Amino acid sequence: YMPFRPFHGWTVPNGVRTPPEPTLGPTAKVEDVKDVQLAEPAVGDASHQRKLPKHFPVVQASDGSSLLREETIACMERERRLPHNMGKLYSYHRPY
Amino acid sequence: PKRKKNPMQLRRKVYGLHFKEKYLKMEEWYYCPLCAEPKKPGEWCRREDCRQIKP
Amino acid sequence: SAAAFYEFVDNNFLNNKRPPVPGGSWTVEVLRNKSLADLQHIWFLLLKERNMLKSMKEHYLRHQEELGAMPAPSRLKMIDESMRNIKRVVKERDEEA
Amino acid sequence: YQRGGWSPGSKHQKHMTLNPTLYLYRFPGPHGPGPYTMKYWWTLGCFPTGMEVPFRLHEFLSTYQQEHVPVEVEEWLRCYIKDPLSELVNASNDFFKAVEVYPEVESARGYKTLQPSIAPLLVPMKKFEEQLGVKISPVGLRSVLSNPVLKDRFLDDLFDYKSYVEKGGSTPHRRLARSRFEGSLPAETTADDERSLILLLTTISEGCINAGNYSDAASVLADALMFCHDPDSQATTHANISFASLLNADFKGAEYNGREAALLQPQVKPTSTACARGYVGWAAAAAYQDDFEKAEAIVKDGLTLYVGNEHLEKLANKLQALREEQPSVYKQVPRSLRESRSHLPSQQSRGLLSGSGKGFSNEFDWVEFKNKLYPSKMDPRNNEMGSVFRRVGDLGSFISTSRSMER
Amino acid sequence: SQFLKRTFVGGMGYNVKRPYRIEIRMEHDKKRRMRRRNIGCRRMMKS
Amino acid sequence: VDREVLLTGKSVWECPIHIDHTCGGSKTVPPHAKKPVRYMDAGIANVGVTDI
Amino acid sequence: PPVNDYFGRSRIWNPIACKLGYVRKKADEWGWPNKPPPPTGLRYSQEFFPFFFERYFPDAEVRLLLDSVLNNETKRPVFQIP
Amino acid sequence: RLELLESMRHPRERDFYQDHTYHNQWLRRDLEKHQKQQLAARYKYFAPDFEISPWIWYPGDIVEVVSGEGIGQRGTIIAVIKYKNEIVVQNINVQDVVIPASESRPEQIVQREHPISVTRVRHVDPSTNEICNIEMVKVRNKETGEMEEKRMSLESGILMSIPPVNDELEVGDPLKDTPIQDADEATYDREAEQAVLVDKRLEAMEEHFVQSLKQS
Amino acid sequence: RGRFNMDEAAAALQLNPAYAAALYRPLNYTFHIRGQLYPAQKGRPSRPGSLAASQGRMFPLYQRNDRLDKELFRLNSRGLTTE
Ligand SMILES: [Mg+2]
Ligand SMILES: [Zn+2]
Repeated sequence: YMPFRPFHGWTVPNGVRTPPEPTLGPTAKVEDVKDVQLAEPAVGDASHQRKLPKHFPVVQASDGSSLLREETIACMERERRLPHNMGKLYSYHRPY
Repeated sequence: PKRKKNPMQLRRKVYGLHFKEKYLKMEEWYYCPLCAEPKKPGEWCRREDCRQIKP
Repeated sequence: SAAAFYEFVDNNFLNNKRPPVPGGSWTVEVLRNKSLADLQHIWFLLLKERNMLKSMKEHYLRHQEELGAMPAPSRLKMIDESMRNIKRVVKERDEEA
Repeated sequence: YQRGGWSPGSKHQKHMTLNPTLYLYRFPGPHGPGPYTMKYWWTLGCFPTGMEVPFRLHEFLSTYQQEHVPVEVEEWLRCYIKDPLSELVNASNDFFKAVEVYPEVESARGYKTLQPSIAPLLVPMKKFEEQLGVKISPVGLRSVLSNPVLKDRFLDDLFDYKSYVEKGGSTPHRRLARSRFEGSLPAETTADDERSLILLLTTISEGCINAGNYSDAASVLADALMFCHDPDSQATTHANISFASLLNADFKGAEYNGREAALLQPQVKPTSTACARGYVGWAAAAAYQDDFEKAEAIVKDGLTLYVGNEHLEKLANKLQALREEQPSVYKQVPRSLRESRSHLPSQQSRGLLSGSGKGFSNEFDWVEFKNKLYPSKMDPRNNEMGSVFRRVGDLGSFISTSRSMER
Repeated sequence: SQFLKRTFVGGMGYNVKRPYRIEIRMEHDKKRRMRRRNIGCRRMMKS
Repeated sequence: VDREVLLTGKSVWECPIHIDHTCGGSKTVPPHAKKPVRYMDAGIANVGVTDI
Repeated sequence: PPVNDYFGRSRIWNPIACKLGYVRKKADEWGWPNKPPPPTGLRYSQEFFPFFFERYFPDAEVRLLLDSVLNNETKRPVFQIP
Repeated sequence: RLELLESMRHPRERDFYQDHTYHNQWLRRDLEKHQKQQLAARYKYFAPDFEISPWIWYPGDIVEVVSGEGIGQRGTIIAVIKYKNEIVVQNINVQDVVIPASESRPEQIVQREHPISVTRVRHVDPSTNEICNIEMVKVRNKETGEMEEKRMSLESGILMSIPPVNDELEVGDPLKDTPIQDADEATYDREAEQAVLVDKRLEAMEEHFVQSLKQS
Repeated sequence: RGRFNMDEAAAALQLNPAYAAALYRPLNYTFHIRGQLYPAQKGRPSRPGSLAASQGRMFPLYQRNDRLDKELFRLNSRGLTTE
């Protein structure tokens, strides 16, 4: 089993397993379902106005509570100082 | 009281012999019969052959 | 003893093996059903694991030329998320009390 | 005060009371970063003023992001390499077509016509070389294509090699695979494809010699020697390598290959003259190293073995012509003067290319010490006047020298 | 350069203050080694 | 991640790095902040036109 | 600007305290201003949530330097302490 | 070419500040204008709200290229780079991926479909086999209470559901993963644990109130 | 063959071989005394293609000895305390 998609032109040998090809699932008509609603239909409404500017970072829980706002901010600052996914740094000024 | 010099005043130095002998001139050379390298007569190599029989 | 220092170091790094990425982390929906004693127990577990992971990351940063990037870096993020979820649960209970 | 521009990059006189600037030692000019600042960019890591932010994103993208490959992908990358036999067949077909479509040079009267450049041939020959493990000289290829008979020989040999490889496979690949399998867990004769390959490589080397590139000729003969496993072919290749090394002034290798071709005498066919040519090359290498008695002994043994082959006879006559004059001048060649005089133009060209010049490339400009360049002062092999090693002192350990005035 | 030196090609004059500033700087370097300071070049920018 | 995705063929749905569009300026705004509600703005966007 | 842009070896901590520090501290301690402040006794006792959590769920990042105890029998290891 | 440059240069000419620098190089300062422009031109998804909303392109949809190279060609979405607003379509925009040579592996060249821009691609109606305008709609499942978002074509009215995304090829180590039957153990008694906490809080508050009464 | 050795002389004179060797080098290399240092001999971080440079690795003998510094130059409080 090869965990990645084969490149263009490769021929997988027998026995080698390949991740499945993407395909659309089942398909139904619109007149068969009875409750159909458009997403974000109301444009003239006034309740959808942002309470924070569009360039503010989202520091909040999934439910909306701010119990760990400062902890999330500290985690983001620590990740900016040194991310865990940081690969091999190329600059001539390395920490060690 | 000096003023800017035109390109023709600059090239007058080339007409002289002091400019040509310093820049535009070649070397008379030959191949060292021992080292097979280009060589000018009068100067030699650091080599026990080229120091005894200096070609 | 040396057994207390062997837990600061990853065993897979000592055996020159690939450290696998764990399954997940302690979510709030699961931590809500734990008592305070079990919460602080798993908190100290996460603390020891985080100490080991920080030691590994420091070692790789010290030797970044010889050793490449630290393998499986998502463990630090998982530990941080688990500790934050524990703190969330403890804060909720403290506010109720 | 302020007889020019106001920016620090301007070129005229300024003053501090009117145009105060911070200390900027060396910074790039208005056009681009010059080499005087790129030196710092590569050694110190930043420009020598410290005000410039090191922005190496482009070289990071060029090196690290490119050379990064995930392990799970590189585990399977090696499992999809092209088939070596099919690659060799395709490369041989393309190279043969590109050589066949090469136009015939028209011979003009009164002047030498310029040969058509090998533009569409460098890539097919590159694939052929990288698939067969043997490098071909482009000068030799051009000369073989210019020569009408050598071009026909090369075409015939390449066609034979193509047919043999397409009908039976690659015998060198089979040999390497069988050797690797035997090492994991004998030697056959030179096959037809290997014979055609060494034949075309010998043709390429002959064309390269006709051109005048003895180093490349000897290199082609050397990498062709690795494909012959027959005593006759090995003796012929050794004689050819000896001649090429004689022309290239490689006396050691010439002597070695000559004596190898001579040693291949008992197991060779009696019709071959490769052993005679090896004796000739050995004696010629001796004479070039100025061992006249050694060359005479070698050519005498060669004559006694082969009773007077024409090449051996001519070489013996030349050695006798030199011997009829050497005692008339010095009774021998001095020991401290052997292999000292240049005789060939190949070593003259080599000295022109890699000699010590007036001012640079000498022992006074820069010295090499373990793949690093040093000034003339820091020369670990020399403690002449002006070197830093004359200022070491006793290092507070013990009085090493009896010198009173210095050290 | 024999013809040039004969025909005076180049500045017939020369610097005069250097044969004394050189020994002054050497004495200063001695003083710096005494005071345990690193030796610096006399002319870093006046060159 | 660009290189690894190019080599593997997988899909990415969230950014691999958290981007602070304020460059640390949102930490200067107090935590209880929220924009006011503006009535009768000067904009044709709330009409929902789809052909001009 | 009051922000310190120097990240060298002589970086100085700013003794001057601002309003935002107090605001963030209150909001992190007792959810200011959405929650009423706890009484002074709870705020100054060991049962206040910050001190309670710092005691029962300690957060100290003590990591071992491997270059001291890796393939060498040493009597004095080295740790990186907060 | 650094060694060649330094060899062609003369030994008399000296260059200073080789290991140190007059100005402190640890004060943060902005780049050059062209470098900032390079950054802005390369990393455009760093801008706020760069991701297209609503997202309609999911792997498995048949889409045609409407502009650029390979125009009028159909394909199937293989991958989705959602934050860059890019699509990887099948056998479309195939380019050679040069892999550098390592110590034990030679340099290889492989082909791979490169990410294409989302704006220059349009879906294909599965019933009509033609370009259609697709909009996001919300429908409640007949057997599931949740209301999921599907993609309806405005031309024919065909509902196209969104496929899930999950990869279980990687698994955790049993030495550091607690099992689910041990993690989901409900061992929290709210009535017993809240009592001691309330008692401690109340004791502290009463103690401080008594001290205030004392000083008053 | 019996050349002068600093360690042998210090063992003969009972003069603390470390201190004896420090007697023949600048004081700022072995003690906490004001002395200037070249920027090249100070360590530099690692670069792509080269390991890190450490001053302690490139000059192990030119390291300050805190023990000798305290026992020779710094004053002890045990002789000063008077309770
Ligand atoms: Mg300074
Ligand atoms: Zn010579």
